[PDB]
Amino acid sequence: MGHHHHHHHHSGDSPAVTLSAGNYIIYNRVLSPRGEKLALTYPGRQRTPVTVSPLDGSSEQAWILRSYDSNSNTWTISPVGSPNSQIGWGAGNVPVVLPPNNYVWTLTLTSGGYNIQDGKRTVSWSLNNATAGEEVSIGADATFSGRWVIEKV
Ligand SMILES: CO[C@@H]1O[C@H](CO)[C@@H](O[C@@H]2O[C@H](CO)[C@@H](O)[C@H](O)[C@H]2NC(C)=O)[C@H](O[C@@H]2O[C@@H](C)[C@@H](O)[C@@H](O)[C@@H]2O)[C@H]1NC(C)=O
Repeated sequence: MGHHHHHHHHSGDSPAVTLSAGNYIIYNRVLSPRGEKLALTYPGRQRTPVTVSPLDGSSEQAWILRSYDSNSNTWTISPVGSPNSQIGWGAGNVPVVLPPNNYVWTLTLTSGGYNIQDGKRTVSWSLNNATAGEEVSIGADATFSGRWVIEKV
């Protein structure tokens, strides 16, 4: 393991970011048929499934990330417009928004993207039509409907 500056590089062969305590946006690695990003969006109330839609940077499309552990790479996630609650799991194979207790999620970086999984790695966050207005889902991973990208705001 190593690097150099006259016969090697990093800025064109490997990622250049990492997660930290702050405000972020989360969108699918496959965009949408609209020719634009497909990002997590607040469903308009509490105790409902998370939804996915186009992105403009609005208070219902932007989120926060906060650490919970380091031995398990687990964090908590909340919308910037309703941080009095956070993303949780309705036990019905879909994510929901609910007041805080101890609900957490696992994040992973790769050579050209991000991933989002449960605390036991048995499942991953995914979609079924990869289009706006769809409710987010949880199940086995998928090459073009179960991978993500994350950016700081
Ligand atoms: C007190 O510890 C926390 O307890 C809650 C339930 O009150 C756990 O959330 C539940 O986890 C079940 C699987 O372990 C799952 O079937 C159920 O849907 C889920 N309920 C809710 C409302 O999310 C917490 O479990 C962690 O967070 C969830 C979201 C998931 O990622 C799970 O894999 C994690 O272990 C649990 N929190 C902690 C920090 O242990």
